Amino acid sequence: QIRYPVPEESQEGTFVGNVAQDFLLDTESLSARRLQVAGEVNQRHFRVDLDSGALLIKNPIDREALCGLSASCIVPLEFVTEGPLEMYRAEVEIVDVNDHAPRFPRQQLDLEIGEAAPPGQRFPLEKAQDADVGSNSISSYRLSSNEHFALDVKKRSDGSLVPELLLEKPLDREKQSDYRLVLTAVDGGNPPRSGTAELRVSVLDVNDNAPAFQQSSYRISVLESAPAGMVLIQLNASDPDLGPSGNVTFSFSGHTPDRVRNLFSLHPTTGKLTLQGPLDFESENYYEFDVRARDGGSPAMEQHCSLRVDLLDVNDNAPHITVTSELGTLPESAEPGTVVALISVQDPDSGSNGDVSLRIPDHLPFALKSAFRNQFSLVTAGPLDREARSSYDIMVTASDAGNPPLSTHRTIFLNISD
Amino acid sequence: QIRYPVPEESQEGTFVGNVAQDFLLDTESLSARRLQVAGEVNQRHFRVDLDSGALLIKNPIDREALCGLSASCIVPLEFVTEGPLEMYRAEVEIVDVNDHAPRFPRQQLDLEIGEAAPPGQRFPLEKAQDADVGSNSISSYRLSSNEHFALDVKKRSDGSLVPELLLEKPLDREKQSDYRLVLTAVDGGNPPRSGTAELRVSVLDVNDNAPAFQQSSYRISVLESAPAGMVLIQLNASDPDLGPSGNVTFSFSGHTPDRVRNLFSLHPTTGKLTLQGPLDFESENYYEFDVRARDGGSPAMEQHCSLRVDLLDVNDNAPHITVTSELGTLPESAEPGTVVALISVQDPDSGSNGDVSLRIPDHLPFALKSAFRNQFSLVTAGPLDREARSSYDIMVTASDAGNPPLSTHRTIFLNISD
Ligand SMILES: *[C@@H]1O[C@H](CO[C@@H]2O[C@@H](C)[C@@H](O)[C@@H](O)[C@@H]2O)[C@@H](O[C@@H]2O[C@H](CO)[C@@H](O[C@@H]3O[C@H](CO[C@H]4O[C@H](CO)[C@@H](O)[C@H](O)[C@@H]4O)[C@@H](O)[C@H](O[C@H]4O[C@H](CO)[C@@H](O)[C@H](O)[C@@H]4O[C@@H]4O[C@H](CO)[C@@H](O[C@@H]5O[C@H](CO)[C@H](O)[C@H](O)[C@H]5O)[C@H](O)[C@H]4NC(C)=O)[C@@H]3O)[C@H](O)[C@H]2NC(C)=O)[C@H](O)[C@H]1NC(C)=O
Ligand SMILES: *[C@@H]1O[C@H](CO[C@@H]2O[C@@H](C)[C@@H](O)[C@@H](O)[C@@H]2O)[C@@H](O[C@@H]2O[C@H](CO)[C@@H](O[C@@H]3O[C@H](CO[C@H]4O[C@H](CO)[C@@H](O)[C@H](O)[C@@H]4O)[C@@H](O)[C@H](O[C@H]4O[C@H](CO)[C@@H](O)[C@H](O)[C@@H]4O[C@@H]4O[C@H](CO)[C@@H](O)[C@H](O)[C@H]4NC(C)=O)[C@@H]3O)[C@H](O)[C@H]2NC(C)=O)[C@H](O)[C@H]1NC(C)=O
Ligand SMILES: *[C@@H]1O[C@H](CO)[C@@H](O)[C@H](O)[C@H]1NC(C)=O
Ligand SMILES: *[C@@H]1O[C@H](CO)[C@@H](O)[C@H](O)[C@H]1NC(C)=O
Ligand SMILES: *[C@H]1O[C@H](CO)[C@@H](O)[C@H](O)[C@@H]1O
Ligand SMILES: *[C@H]1O[C@H](CO)[C@@H](O)[C@H](O)[C@@H]1O
Ligand SMILES: *[C@H]1O[C@H](CO)[C@@H](O)[C@H](O)[C@@H]1O
Ligand SMILES: *[C@H]1O[C@H](CO)[C@@H](O)[C@H](O)[C@@H]1O
Ligand SMILES: [Ca+2]
Ligand SMILES: [Ca+2]
Ligand SMILES: [Ca+2]
Ligand SMILES: [Ca+2]
Ligand SMILES: [Ca+2]
Ligand SMILES: [Ca+2]
Ligand SMILES: [Ca+2]
Ligand SMILES: [Ca+2]
Ligand SMILES: [Ca+2]
Ligand SMILES: [Ca+2]
Ligand SMILES: [Ca+2]
Ligand SMILES: [Ca+2]
Ligand SMILES: [Ca+2]
Ligand SMILES: [Ca+2]
Ligand SMILES: [Ca+2]
Ligand SMILES: [Ca+2]
Ligand SMILES: [Ca+2]
Ligand SMILES: [Ca+2]
Ligand SMILES: [Cl-]
Ligand SMILES: [Cl-]
Ligand SMILES: [Cl-]
Ligand SMILES: [Cl-]
Ligand SMILES: [Cl-]
Ligand SMILES: [Cl-]
Ligand SMILES: [Cl-]
Repeated sequence: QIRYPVPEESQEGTFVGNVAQDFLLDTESLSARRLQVAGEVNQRHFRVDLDSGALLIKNPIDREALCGLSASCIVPLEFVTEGPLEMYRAEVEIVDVNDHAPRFPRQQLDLEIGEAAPPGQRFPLEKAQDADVGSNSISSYRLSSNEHFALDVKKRSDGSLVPELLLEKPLDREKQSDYRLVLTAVDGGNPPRSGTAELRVSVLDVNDNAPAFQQSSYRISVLESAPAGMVLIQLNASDPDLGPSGNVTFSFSGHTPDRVRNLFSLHPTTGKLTLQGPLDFESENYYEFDVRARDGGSPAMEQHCSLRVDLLDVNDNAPHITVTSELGTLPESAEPGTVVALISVQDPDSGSNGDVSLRIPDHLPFALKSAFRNQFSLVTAGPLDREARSSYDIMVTASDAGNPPLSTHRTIFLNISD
Repeated sequence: QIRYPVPEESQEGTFVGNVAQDFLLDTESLSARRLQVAGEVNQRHFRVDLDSGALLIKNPIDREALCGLSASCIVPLEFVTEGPLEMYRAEVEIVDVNDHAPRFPRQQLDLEIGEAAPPGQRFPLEKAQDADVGSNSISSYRLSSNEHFALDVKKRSDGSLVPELLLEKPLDREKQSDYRLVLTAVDGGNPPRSGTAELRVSVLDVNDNAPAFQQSSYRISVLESAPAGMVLIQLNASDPDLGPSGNVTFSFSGHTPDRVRNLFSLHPTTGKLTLQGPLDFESENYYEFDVRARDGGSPAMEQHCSLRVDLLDVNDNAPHITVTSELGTLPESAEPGTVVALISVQDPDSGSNGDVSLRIPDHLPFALKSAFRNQFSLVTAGPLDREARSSYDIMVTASDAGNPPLSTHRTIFLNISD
């Protein structure tokens, strides 16, 4: 087999080989035998010189259009002479040149990756095309510097490279939602030729954040006289997720007792906590309960918060006077110290607001004695004479130590007999 | 201050204290002084024995109805004597007993936790109620043995416990979707009393699985004569998620070239890959393309798979005989060795299916000569005499080396002249 190598895309008139010498034809015989290539197609690309007997390129040859991705491109040639008419055979090897640069069919590649994609997941990329073969084909892929993505290039069944995008670090759309990358494919030509593609990565949102309250817990003070409809506090919570998944609404915890719901209500949009009814420090001095903020995701994320409402005592009770026992009538002969009445006082308020003092006018022949807390006896403190006064209206005044103090008035009526 | 402790729910006649001796009353004069409890309410629960002067329980006292959740329960008592008329005061401390067991308001508690909940996330639980106070109130919560959940119990300023369920290890609904737990609350009484609640936690599904092919790649061999509509392979992929997120459908990759789409089709539900048109080993010997499986989730998860289809050569071409040149007429005086015809053969099949041998009948005065691959010249091999035979019909037979071989027949017609 006579084999001539010649590079593809060679100019018209390029020397391939001297077939006349290799077929053992005489030079003078060459001008007579009129050696020519047989076959209509091959006459477009090859020609035989009548003077030298050289096989020459007629029209440039494209190896890619002829053999595609085959490793070797060999063109069998047949020749004809006259006198006598004879046929000869030779093979022309078309040697590949690097007339193709790597090129991605689309130069804009867009990937949408979920925010919760696990590191180690591979994402396919469309590979560049290089119609050349051998070392002139694609030799490596490159990915521009970044912090979350790397390249994982796989070799498929024939030995072509298949590039895949590999997630190295977890994503977080709340920190970075978009990545702009450049992907490069380079062949092993001399010099290497390359082509690039722009890779835009989008991070899709997951509902991975619960709402966050402004403070971890709230403690509030309110006077027990506060009217219904007063705003105690406005709860604020934020959620960084997108759309309804970042939309915060407020409510009581599911386990909130009705004793809380009776006095407090929570506006679902504004988070304003209002007072719904009368408070009373004397019955309950504080309330502890939990509230929650929910996002509008499906399903929803929840966050709880602890609320404490402290009541402040108000001096809303005047002292209560109990006259336990009462003489009614007293002999004018009674010795000083005679008990006229037993008196008890109570004030339900706290601290100084509930501390009671008792008094009567000085000018009376009576006095107040106390042996135990909040207990007073009304006794005679001087002599009595019916002819002077037949009866006494003894004005008793109880007062608490609030500011200002509140007073209670009670009159003990006492008849005097002989 | 005279203070007597007495446990709540004590029977009638229980000894509280010797008030007379603490009030410093003469022992011989009790029947005269007639020490008595003052106040209608306190007279329902306490009475003074006239002979001994001891304060006794009349009707049993409920500490819970009196003080609720307060730590200390103190009842001021007032007493009255006659001869002389006097008032005395003492305090009774009502001591809590352990007459309340812990009790959850609901015996069935249900939690729905997302499969992708991060470890360390907390979930509220409805606390049990124990109306007692002090050591008789709830002292600890317990959670049955398990591997993913623990308790995080918070202590408030008054001593109330707030139980929270704490996720310790990551969940996976594809491995276990339901957890059955019992939650227990115990007080610190002697003996300790407790109550339980049934806790059912369910794991909600996330679309965290892409479909999985049975094999990482498939390689198929098919004869180039295979008829249209033949099933080459059935792709199988599973997706363990729930609902549409676990429903798999098949398709070609988005970038699949039309030369592939023209010959192969993929049923979206069954995954059967069928043949759509004629194959030809002589023009194309293999096809490589990617297929994908998508679930019905929103957004959809997909996994790609690489397919390679290799064609097998069939002996579907008999050799082709080309008679390049033919003398047609020959003089009987011509010397042996004269070339009568030029013959080239070709068979497009590969291997033994494409190797051609040539022959002619033995008895003829002709022979076949070959100087180049697949080129034969028909020459005279003996003397020729016109008077004997004026013309020859030379039967040339080409055969390939297939089993069974395929043959081609061509006759060279030759006239002889004088
Ligand atoms: C993707 O997945 C698909 C589906 O997978 C299946 O379905 C899913 C849902 C799962 O359950 C999965 O586990 C399943 O596998 C899968 O396609 C299947 O591929 C299988 C092979 O890989 C194939 O199995 C064959 O089934 C034949 C019967 O099928 C009939 O019934 C089924 C179910 O009802 C129908 O779908 C189907 O259309 C048919 O109607 C079965 O006969 C084959 O076994 C014979 O052949 C074997 C090798 O060819 C051989 O090893 C076996 O031993 C058996 O050989 C026969 O043995 C009997 C008894 O010994 C002989 O009978 C006796 O003969 C003696 C004389 O010899 C005497 O006459 C006695 O009297 C007589 O009883 C008989 O002669 C033997 N035959 C031969 C030819 O030798 C084989 O098991 C499934 O059908 C496929 N399913 C479908 C739905 O198509 C794909 O493979 C997966 N894809 C990939 C890429 O893997
Ligand atoms: C939950 O969030 C809400 C809302 O938050 C606000 O909106 C968010 C979108 C975001 O932007 C966030 O940053 C905002 O703060 C909270 O409610 C807000 O609370 C703050 C603080 O408690 C209040 O600020 C006060 O604003 C008034 C003016 O408010 C008028 O105009 C507002 C619009 O700009 C309206 O929204 C109001 O309705 C009202 O019409 C200021 O006057 C206050 O400053 C003065 O008083 C404080 C002490 O209270 C002093 O420290 C300051 O120095 C100011 O004093 C004045 O100074 C001038 C000049 O020196 C002097 O001439 C005056 O005499 C001084 N006056 C006095 C009285 O000394 C505050 O800045 C917001 O009004 C309130 N907004 C709403 C809508 O309610 C809420 O607190 C939060 N929840 C929790 C638990 O934190
Ligand atoms: C939340 O939902 C309401 C309707 O309920 C809508 O008007 C609002 O725009 C949404 N987003 C925010 C941030 O409030
Ligand atoms: C997928 O959805 C279709 C809708 O009709 C249903 O018929 C089919 O059974 C589903 N897939 C599986 C694997 O069940
Ligand atoms: C692509 O890459 C090749 C090799 O790195 C370069 O030679 C070319 O200029 C292009 O940048
Ligand atoms: C790679 O770089 C080329 C320019 O060399 C661009 O055309 C391409 O879009 C990518 O950025
Ligand atoms: C709750 O726990 C207490 C103390 O462990 C038991 O006595 C009771 O039976 C219940 O199981
Ligand atoms: C805890 O266990 C008790 C039985 O000891 C049940 O009655 C209760 O409902 C919970 O399961
Ligand atoms: Ca070319
Ligand atoms: Ca080339
Ligand atoms: Ca190239
Ligand atoms: Ca995030
Ligand atoms: Ca998010
Ligand atoms: Ca959210
Ligand atoms: Ca009050
Ligand atoms: Ca008060
Ligand atoms: Ca008061
Ligand atoms: Ca009780
Ligand atoms: Ca208890
Ligand atoms: Ca109790
Ligand atoms: Ca899972
Ligand atoms: Ca899942
Ligand atoms: Ca899935
Ligand atoms: Ca064929
Ligand atoms: Ca064939
Ligand atoms: Ca053949
Ligand atoms: Cl590479
Ligand atoms: Cl609510
Ligand atoms: Cl009274
Ligand atoms: Cl009065
Ligand atoms: Cl006495
Ligand atoms: Cl009594
Ligand atoms: Cl505990």
